[PDB]
Amino acid sequence: ADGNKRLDAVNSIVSNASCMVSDAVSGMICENPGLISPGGNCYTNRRMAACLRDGEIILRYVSYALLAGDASVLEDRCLNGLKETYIALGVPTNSSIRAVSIMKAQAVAFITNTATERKMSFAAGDCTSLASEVASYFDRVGAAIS
Amino acid sequence: MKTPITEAIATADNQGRFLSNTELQAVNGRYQRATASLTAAKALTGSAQRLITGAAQAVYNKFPYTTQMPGPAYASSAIGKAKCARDIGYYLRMVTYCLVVGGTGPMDEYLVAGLEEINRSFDLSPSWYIEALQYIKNSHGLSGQVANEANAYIDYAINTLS
Amino acid sequence: MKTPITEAIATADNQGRFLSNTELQAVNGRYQRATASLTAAKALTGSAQRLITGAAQAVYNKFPYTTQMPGPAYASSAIGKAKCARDIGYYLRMVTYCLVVGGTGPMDEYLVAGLEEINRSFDLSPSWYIEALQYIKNSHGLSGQVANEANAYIDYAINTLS
Amino acid sequence: VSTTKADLRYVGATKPAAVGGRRAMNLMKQQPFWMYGPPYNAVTQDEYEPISAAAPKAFVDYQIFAPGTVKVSPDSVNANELNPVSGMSKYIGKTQKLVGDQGISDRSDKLPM
Amino acid sequence: MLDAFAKVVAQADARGEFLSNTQIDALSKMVKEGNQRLDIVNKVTSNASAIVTNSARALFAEQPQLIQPGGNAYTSRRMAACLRDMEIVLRYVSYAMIAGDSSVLDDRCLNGLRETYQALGTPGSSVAVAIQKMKDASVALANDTTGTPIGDCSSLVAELAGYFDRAAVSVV
Amino acid sequence: MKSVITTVVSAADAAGRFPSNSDLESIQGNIQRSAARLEAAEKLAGNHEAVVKEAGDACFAKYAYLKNPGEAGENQEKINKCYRDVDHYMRLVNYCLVVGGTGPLDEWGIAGAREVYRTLNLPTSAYVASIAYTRDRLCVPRDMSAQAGVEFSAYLDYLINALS
Amino acid sequence: MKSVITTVVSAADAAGRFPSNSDLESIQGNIQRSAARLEAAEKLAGNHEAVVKEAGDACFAKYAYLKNPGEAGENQEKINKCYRDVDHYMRLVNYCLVVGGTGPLDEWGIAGAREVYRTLNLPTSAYVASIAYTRDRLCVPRDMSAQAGVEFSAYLDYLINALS
Amino acid sequence: MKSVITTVVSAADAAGRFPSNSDLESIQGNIQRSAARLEAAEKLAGNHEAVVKEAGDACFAKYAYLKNPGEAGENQEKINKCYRDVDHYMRLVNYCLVVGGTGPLDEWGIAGAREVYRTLNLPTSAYVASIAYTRDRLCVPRDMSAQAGVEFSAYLDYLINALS
Ligand SMILES: *CC[C@H]1/C(=C/c2[nH]c(/C=C3N=C(/C=C4\NC(=O)C(CC)=C4C)C(C)=C\3CCC(=O)O)c(CCC(=O)O)c2C)NC(=O)[C@@H]1C
Ligand SMILES: *[C@@H](C)[C@H]1/C(=C/C2=NC(=C\c3[nH]c(C[C@H]4NC(=O)C(C=C)=C4C)c(C)c3CCC(=O)O)/C(CCC(=O)O)=C2C)NC(=O)[C@@H]1C
Ligand SMILES: *[C@@H](C)[C@H]1/C(=C/C2=NC(=C\c3[nH]c(C[C@H]4NC(=O)C(C=C)=C4C)c(C)c3CCC(=O)O)/C(CCC(=O)O)=C2C)NC(=O)[C@@H]1C
Ligand SMILES: *[C@@H](C)[C@H]1/C(=C/C2=NC(=C\c3[nH]c(C[C@H]4NC(=O)C(C=C)=C4C)c(C)c3CCC(=O)O)/C(CCC(=O)O)=C2C)NC(=O)[C@@H]1C
Ligand SMILES: *[C@H](C)[C@H]1/C(=C/C2=NC(=C\c3[nH]c(C[C@H]4NC(=O)C(C=C)=C4C)c(C)c3CCC(=O)O)/C(CCC(=O)O)=C2C)NC(=O)[C@@H]1C
Ligand SMILES: *[C@H](C)[C@H]1/C(=C/C2=NC(=C\c3[nH]c(C[C@H]4NC(=O)C(C=C)=C4C)c(C)c3CCC(=O)O)/C(CCC(=O)O)=C2C)NC(=O)[C@@H]1C
Ligand SMILES: *[C@H](C)[C@H]1/C(=C/C2=NC(=C\c3[nH]c(C[C@H]4NC(=O)C(C=C)=C4C)c(C)c3CCC(=O)O)/C(CCC(=O)O)=C2C)NC(=O)[C@@H]1C
Ligand SMILES: *[C@H](C)[C@H]1/C(=C/C2=NC(=C\c3[nH]c(C[C@H]4NC(=O)C(C=C)=C4C)c(C)c3CCC(=O)O)/C(CCC(=O)O)=C2C)NC(=O)[C@@H]1C
Ligand SMILES: *[C@H](C)[C@H]1/C(=C/C2=NC(=C\c3[nH]c(C[C@H]4NC(=O)C(C=C)=C4C)c(C)c3CCC(=O)O)/C(CCC(=O)O)=C2C)NC(=O)[C@@H]1C
Ligand SMILES: *[C@H](C)[C@H]1/C(=C/c2[nH]c(/C=C3N=C(/C=C4\NC(=O)C(CC)=C4C)C(C)=C\3CCC(=O)O)c(CCC(=O)O)c2C)NC(=O)[C@@H]1C
Ligand SMILES: *[C@H](C)[C@H]1/C(=C/c2[nH]c(/C=C3N=C(/C=C4\NC(=O)C(CC)=C4C)C(C)=C\3CCC(=O)O)c(CCC(=O)O)c2C)NC(=O)[C@@H]1C
Ligand SMILES: C=CC1=C(C)[C@@H](Cc2[nH]c(/C=C3N=C(/C=C4\NC(=O)[C@H](C)[C@H]4CC)C(C)=C\3CCC(=O)O)c(CCC(=O)O)c2C)NC1=O
Ligand SMILES: C=CC1=C(C)[C@@H](Cc2[nH]c(/C=C3N=C(/C=C4\NC(=O)[C@H](C)[C@H]4CC)C(C)=C\3CCC(=O)O)c(CCC(=O)O)c2C)NC1=O
Repeated sequence: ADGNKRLDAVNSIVSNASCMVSDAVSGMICENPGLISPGGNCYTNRRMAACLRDGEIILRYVSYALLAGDASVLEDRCLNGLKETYIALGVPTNSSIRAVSIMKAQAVAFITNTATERKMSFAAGDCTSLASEVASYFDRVGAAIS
Repeated sequence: MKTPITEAIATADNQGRFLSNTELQAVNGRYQRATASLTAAKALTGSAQRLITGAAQAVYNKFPYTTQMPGPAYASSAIGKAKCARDIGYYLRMVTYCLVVGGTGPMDEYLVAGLEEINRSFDLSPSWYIEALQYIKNSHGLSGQVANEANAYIDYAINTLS
Repeated sequence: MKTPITEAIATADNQGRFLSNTELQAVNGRYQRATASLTAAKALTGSAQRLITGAAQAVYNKFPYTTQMPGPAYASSAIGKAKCARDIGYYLRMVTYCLVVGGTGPMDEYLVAGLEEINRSFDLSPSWYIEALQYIKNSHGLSGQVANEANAYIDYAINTLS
Repeated sequence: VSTTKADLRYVGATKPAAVGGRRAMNLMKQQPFWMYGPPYNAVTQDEYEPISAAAPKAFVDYQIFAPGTVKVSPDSVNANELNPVSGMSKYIGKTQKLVGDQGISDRSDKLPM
Repeated sequence: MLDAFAKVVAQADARGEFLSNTQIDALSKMVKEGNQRLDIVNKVTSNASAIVTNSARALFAEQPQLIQPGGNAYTSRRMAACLRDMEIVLRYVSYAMIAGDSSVLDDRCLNGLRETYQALGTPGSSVAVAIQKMKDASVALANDTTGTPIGDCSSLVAELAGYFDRAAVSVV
Repeated sequence: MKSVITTVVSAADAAGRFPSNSDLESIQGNIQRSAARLEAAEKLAGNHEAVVKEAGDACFAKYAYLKNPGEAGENQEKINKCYRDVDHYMRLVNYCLVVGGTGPLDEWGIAGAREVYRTLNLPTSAYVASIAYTRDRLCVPRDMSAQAGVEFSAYLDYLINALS
Repeated sequence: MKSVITTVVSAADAAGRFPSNSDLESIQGNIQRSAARLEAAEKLAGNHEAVVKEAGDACFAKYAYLKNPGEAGENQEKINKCYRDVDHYMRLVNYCLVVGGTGPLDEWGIAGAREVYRTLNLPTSAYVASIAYTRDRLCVPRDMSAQAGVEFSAYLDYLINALS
Repeated sequence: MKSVITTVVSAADAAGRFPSNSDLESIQGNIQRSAARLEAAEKLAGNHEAVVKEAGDACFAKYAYLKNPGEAGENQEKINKCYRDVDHYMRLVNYCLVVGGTGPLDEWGIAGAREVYRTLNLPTSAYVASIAYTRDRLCVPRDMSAQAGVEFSAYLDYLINALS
C-alpha cells in the first residue's frame, strides 16, 4: 500500500495542532466578539480554559481517525452527548460549529500544502484523497452538534 | 442450588422435622410469583440475539479502547469480538435460569463462584459487563411486575461485579 | 511482620525450643544479603519524585481514557490526578520497606491484605498499577545484585495484581 | 421531612460509578467555610470533575482583536476589601476557597456520562 | 429474633390473654401494606453495593484525614474493614425493614458495637456520618416510583429512617 | 391594585353588602403567608443592583444579534436603557411581595407593554431571557427561605407568562 | 444544659418532689419570651458567614501585632483556626438563644478556656475584641426587633464577662 | 368495531336483556386469548418497517409488468403510494390483534375497498401477493410464539379472503 502518505498527513496535523486550535477558537471569537464580554461564556478564566480544551479533544479525534483510516474512532461517546452536553451547559452550539469549520479549513491546507504562511517539504505526488477523507471526519463531528 | 423450595427443605431438615405451614407458605410464595417470572423468561429468550448484539455494541461505545488496543484481553480482533458476544450470552442466559427457578441459584453455581479469579487472571475488567447489563436493563421492553422480576436478577449480577 | 529474623523466632516458638543452628543460618543469610538490600533502599528513596511522576505518565500514555472519562474512579480531575500519583508513591514506599526489613512483610501487612476487595469496590483496574510498576522496574537504573534485590519486590507486587 | 430537590440529587448516587458517572459524588454536602483550609483540607465537588484539570497548550493571543473588544472588570476597587489586615481574602491568594458556597455543584444537569 | 407479628404475641403471652378484636384489625393493616414494604426492601438490596461505596466516597471527600497516614482507614486491611462494616449495618437495617421490628438489628449487630470501637480507637463520630449518608441515599431511593404503582408510602419511609437513626445513636 | 384585601372589598361593594365572615377569613390568610413574601421583598430590595446587572448580561450573551447596527443594542445609551428596564421590573416584583397580589405588575408593567414593545421594535424574547435567568438561578436555602423562594419565583414566571 | 426546664427539674429532683405549680409557672415564661429569642436565632443562622467574617477581621484591625513572628496570626493555618474559633463562638450563641439559657456556652465554650488560651498562648483580649465588635455593630430596628436585640446582646456580653 | 364485547352486548340488547352468564363466559375467552395476540401485536409494533419493505417488493418481484407505462407502479410517486398501502394494512392488523376482532380491518380498510380499486385500476392480485408473502415468511418458533403465529396468520388471510 501507501502508508507513507497516510503518515505524512497525520504528522502535518499533530505538528501544527496547538496553532490550529488557537487559530480556530480565536477566529470564532473574532466573528462574534461578545463571547468575551461580561456575561458571555468564554469570558471567565475557566470557561476560556475549557473551550480551548474542547478543540484539542476534537482535533485529537480527527487526527487519530485519520491515522487508522476509519470513522469507528469518531463515534466514541464524543459523537453522542456533545449536542446534549452543550445545550445542558448552555453553550452557543452553532458558534461551536464555526470553530470546527475553521479547523476543517486548516487541516485541508496543511494536507494539500497550500497553507498561506507555512510551507513544508514533502515528496511529489497527490494528497487530495486524504484531504476529502478528513473533510468527512470534520463533518461527522460538526453534525453531531447543531 | 438456592431456590425458595430447597431453602425451605433445608431449614426443616436442619432440625429434623416435617414440613409445616411455615414451609408451605414459602413454597406458596414461589407459585404466586412464578406467573410473572415465567413471562419474563419467555420474553428475554425470544429477544436474546437482539439484546446480545446490542449490548456488545454498547460496551464498544462506552469503552472504545477495547476495540483499538492490541492484546488477547481485548475485542480488537475477530476472535476477541467472538468471545465478547459469547460472554454477553452467558450473562443473559443465567438471568433467564434465575427467573425459572425463582432464586439467585443458577448464577451462583455457574456464574458468580470463581468469577473474580478469572477476571484477575485473564485481565477482564468487571465494568465492561456492568455497561452490558445496564443496556439489557434499559432495553428489554418489559413492564409491570414482569420488568421488576427481570431487573431484580439483572441488578443482582451488577452487585457481584462491583 | 514477616521478616527473615522473625520467621526464625516464630519457627522456634511454634516448636517450643531454643534457637538452634537451623535458625542461626537463616538469620546469617539475611546479614549476607542486607548489603545489596540497603543500598537499593537508598537509591530508590533518592529517586522517589523522579520515579513517581514518571510512572504516572506511563499509565496516562498506555491508558489515555483514564484522563478523559468523567467519574470518581479516573485521573480526570485535580483530585483524581492527585490520588493516582499518591498510589504510585504508596507502592514505591512499601518496596523500600521490604528492602530494609528483608522480606515481603510490610507490603503483605500494609498493602496486599484486602487489596482485591478495594479495587473491585472503587472500580480501580489492576492493569493500571502493573504498567506503573513495569516503569519503575525499567527506570531505577540499578545494576548487579542491587537491581536483583529491588526487582524481586517489584514483581512480587505484580503477581498479586495479575 | 425530606424535600423533592434533595431526593432528586441523592438518587443519582445509587447507580454504580461505571453507570452514574459524575452523579456518584452526589452524597457529599456543604460544610462550613473553615473546613476547606489548611488543617482540614476538605475536597469540593468541582475537583472531582474534569473541569478542574483543564490546562490546554493553546491560548488566545488577544492582539488579534480590534481595540475596544476586550473587556476587563475587577471584583472591587478597594484595598482592604480585596485583602484585609488578616489574610482572609476572597480574591487574592490561597484563601479564596474559604467560602460558604461552592462545596457542591450541578452535575445532574447533563447526563450520566 | 422476632418480627412485628411475634412482638405483639409475646406481649400477650406474658399477660396470658387472647388477642383482642382491635389487635387483629391492627395486624390486618400490617398485611395490607405488605407489598409496599417489599418494594422498599427490593430497592435497597438491589442497589446495595452502590449505596455503600458512593457514601464511603463522599465521606472521604469531607473528612480526608481518615485516609492520611495515621488515619483510621489508612491501609488496605483497614480500608476493607471499613467498607465491610458499612455493609454490615445496611444488611441488618434491611433485615429490620422486612420484619417490622428492630430486634435482629440490635441483638445481632448493634449490642457490643460501641464497646468494640472504643477498644480499637475507631472514631465513632465518623461512623455515624457514614450511617447518615446511607440513610438519605435509601430514603430517596424509597420514594421514587421506577416501576412501582403510584401511591403513598410516607409511613414506611419514616420507619426505614428510624432504623438508620437507631443504628447511628448506638455508636455515637 | 389586585390584592387580597381589594378583591373581597370590591366584591362585597358590587353586591351592596357589608363585610361578612368570608371576607375576614381571607384576610386571615394574609397573616400566615405574609411572613414569607416580606422576606423575599427584603432580599430583593437589598441586592437588586447585583441581580439586575448580571441578568442583563444574560440578555446580551444569548442574543448577540442585538448589538448589530439598527437594533435595540447598537449604541451605549440603548444598552443603558435596557438595564434600567430590568431594574424597573424587579422594582415591580418587589412591590408585588409587599402588596400581596399582582397589583403593581399588572397596572405598571404589563398593561400597555405589548403595544409599546412592538412599536419600538424591542423583542420580548430578550426580555424573558433575563427574567428566566433570575428564576433558574435562585438557590433555595442560600438566597432566601424555602417558601419565600416559592412565592418569589411565582411572581417571576407570572411576568414571564404575561410577556411571552 | 443550663436552661429554664433543666433548672426547675433539677431543683425539684434534689428536693425529691413532683413538678409544682411554681415549676409550671417558669415554663410559661419560656413561652412568652421565645418569640424574641427565636427571631434572633433565625436572623443569626441565615447570615452567619457574613457576621463571622466581619468580626474575624475586627480582631486584626485592632491588634495588628498578631502577624509578627511567633504570634497567633502568622500563617494561613492560624488564621483559619482563628476564624473557625470565632465561628464556634457564634454557633454557641445561636445554640443559647434556641435552648433559652447559658447552657451550651458554659459546657462547650467557657469551661476549660482559660487553661487552653494560656497554654497555647492565644491572647484572650482578642477572643473578646471580635465579640465586642458584634455587640456594638447591631442596629436595634434594622437587623432584628427591640426585644430580639436585648436577648442577642445579653448572650454576647455573658461571653465577654466570662473571658474577662 | 366487531369484537367479543360488542357482539355479546348488541345481541343482549336486541332482546332487551341484562348481561347473562353466557355473555360473561364469552369475555372470559377475551382473557385467555389476549396473552397470545398482544405479543403478536407488539412484535409487529417494533419491526414494522422491515415487514412493509420485505413484502412491498414481493408483489413487484412477482408482477414485474407493473412498472411499464400506463400501469400502476410506473413511476416512483405511485410506488410510494403503493408502499404506503401495505403499511396501511399492516397497521390495521396491529389494530385487530389489540381489539380481538376484525372491526378495524372491516370498517376502515375493507368497507368500500372494491368500489375504489375497480375505479382506480389497481390490481388486487398485487395487493394479495404482499399479504400472502408476509404470511409464509414467518418462523413460528423464531418470529413469535406458536399461538401468536396462529393469531397473526388468522387476520392475515382474512384480509386475503376479503380481497380475493
Ligand atoms: C468506614 C467505617 C469506619 C471504620 C470501621 C472499622 N471497623 C474496623 C474493625 C472491626 N469492626 C468489627 C465490627 C463487626 N464485625 C462484625 O463481624 C460484625 C457483625 C456482627 C460487626 C458489627 C470487628 C469485630 C472489627 C475488628 C476485626 C477486623 O475486621 O479487622 C476497622 C479495623 C480496625 C483495625 O484496627 O483493624 C475499621 C477501620 N473505621 C473508620 O475509620 C470508619 C469511620
Ligand atoms: C496558526 C496561525 C497556523 C495557521 C493556521 C491556518 N489558518 C488558516 C485560515 C484561517 N485564518 C483565520 C484567521 C482568524 N484568526 C483571527 O484572529 C481572526 C480575526 C479576529 C481571523 C479571521 C480563519 C477564520 C481561517 C479559516 C479560514 C477562513 O475563514 O479564513 C489557514 C489556511 C490559510 C492558507 O491557505 O495558507 C491555516 C494554515 N497558519 C499557519 O501557517 C500556522 C501554522
Ligand atoms: C446554590 C445552591 C447554587 C449557586 C449559588 C451561587 N450564586 C452565586 C452568585 C450570585 N448569586 C446570585 C443570585 C442571588 N442573589 C440574590 O440577590 C438573589 C435573590 C434575589 C439570588 C438567588 C447573583 C445575582 C449572583 C451574582 C453575584 C452576586 O450577587 O453574588 C455564587 C458565587 C459564584 C457563582 O456566581 O457561581 C454561587 C455559588 N451556585 C451553584 O452552583 C448552586 C447550584
Ligand atoms: C482569632 C480570634 C485569635 C486566634 C485564635 C486561635 N484560636 C485557636 C485555637 C483553639 N480555639 C479553641 C476554642 C474553640 N474550639 C472549640 O472546639 C470551641 C467550642 C466548641 C472553641 C471556642 C481551641 C480548643 C483551640 C485549640 C485547638 C485547635 O487547634 O483548634 C488557634 C489555634 C492555636 C494553634 O494554632 O496553636 C488560633 C490561632 N489567633 C489570633 O491571632 C487571635 C488571637
Ligand atoms: C469552546 C470552543 C466552546 C465552549 C466550550 C465549553 N465546554 C465546557 C465544558 C464541557 N465540554 C465538554 C465536552 C468535551 N468533553 C469531552 O469529553 C469531549 C469529547 C470526548 C468534549 C468535546 C464537557 C463534557 C463539558 C462539561 C465537563 C466540565 O465542565 O468539565 C465549558 C464550561 C462551561 C461551564 O461549566 O460553565 C465551556 C465554556 N464554550 C464556548 O463558548 C465555545 C463555543
Ligand atoms: C501528502 C500530505 C503530501 C505527500 C505525501 C507523499 N509522501 C510520499 C512518500 C514518503 N513520505 C514519507 C514520510 C512519512 N512516512 C513515514 O514512514 C513517516 C514517519 C515515520 C512519515 C512522515 C516517507 C518516508 C516517504 C517515502 C519516500 C521518502 O523516503 O521520503 C509520497 C510518494 C509516494 C510514496 O512512495 O509513498 C507522497 C505523494 N506528498 C505530497 O505531494 C503531499 C503534499
Ligand atoms: C412505596 C415505597 C412505593 C410504592 C409501593 C407500592 N407497591 C404497590 C403494589 C405492589 N408492589 C409489588 C411488588 C412487591 N410484591 C411482591 O410480592 C414482591 C416480591 C416478591 C415485591 C417487590 C406488587 C406485586 C404489587 C401489586 C399489589 C397491588 O397492586 O396491590 C402499591 C399499591 C398500588 C396502590 O394501591 O396504589 C404501592 C403504593 N409505590 C410508590 O409510588 C412508592 C414509591
Ligand atoms: C434591554 C434588556 C432591552 C431593551 C430595552 C429598551 N427599552 C427602551 C425603552 C423603553 N422601555 C420602557 C419600559 C420601561 N419603562 C417603564 O416605565 C417600565 C415599568 C414601570 C418599563 C419596563 C419604555 C416605556 C420605553 C420608552 C421610553 C424610554 O426611552 O424609556 C429602549 C429605547 C427605545 C428606543 O428608543 O429604541 C431600549 C433599547 N433593549 C434591548 O435590546 C433589550 C430587549
Ligand atoms: C444602626 C446602628 C445603624 C446602621 C448601621 C449599619 N449596619 C450596616 C451593615 C451591617 N450590620 C450588620 C450587623 C447586624 N446585621 C445582622 O444580620 C446581625 C446578626 C445576625 C447583626 C449584628 C451586618 C452583618 C452588616 C453587613 C450586611 C449589610 O447590612 O449590608 C450598615 C451598612 C454599612 C456596612 O456595611 O456596615 C449600616 C449603615 N444602619 C442604620 O440605618 C442605623 C442608623
Ligand atoms: C466482551 C464483553 C468483552 C471481552 C470479553 C472477552 N472475554 C474473554 C475471555 C473469558 N471470558 C470468560 C468468562 C466466562 N466463562 C464462563 O464459562 C462463564 C460462565 C458461564 C463466564 C462469565 C473466561 C473464563 C475467559 C477466558 C477463557 C476463554 O477465553 O474461554 C476474552 C479473551 C481473553 C483471552 O483470551 O485471554 C475476551 C476478548 N473483552 C472485551 O474487550 C470486551 C469488552
Ligand atoms: C493512578 C495510577 C490511577 C488511579 C488511582 C486512583 N486511586 C483511587 C483510590 C484508592 N486507592 C486506594 C489504594 C491504597 N490505599 C492504601 O491505603 C494502600 C496501601 C498503603 C493502597 C494500595 C484506596 C483505598 C482508594 C480509595 C480511597 C479514596 O477514596 O481515596 C482513586 C479515587 C477513586 C475514588 O472513587 O475516590 C483514583 C483516581 N486511577 C486512575 O485513573 C489512574 C490510572
Ligand atoms: C387505511 C387503509 C387505506 C389503504 C390501503 C389505502 C387504499 C388506497 N390506495 C389509494 C391509491 C393508490 N394505491 C396504489 C397501490 C398500488 N400500486 C401498485 O402498483 C400495487 C397495485 C399497489 C400496492 C403495491 C397506487 C399506485 C395509488 C395511487 C393511484 C392513483 O392515485 O391513481 C387510494 C386513493 C387515494 C390515495 O391516493 O391515497 C386509497 C383510498 N388508503 C387507505 O386509507
Ligand atoms: C410479524 C412477524 C415478523 C417476522 C417473522 C419477521 C419477518 C422477517 N424475517 C426476516 C429475515 C429472516 N427470516 C429468517 C427465517 C427463516 N428462514 C427460513 O428459511 C426458515 C423458514 C425461517 C427460520 C424458521 C431468516 C434465516 C432471515 C434472514 C435472511 C434474510 O434476511 O433474508 C426479515 C428481514 C429483516 C430481518 O432480518 O429482520 C423480516 C421482516 N419480522 C417480523 O416483524
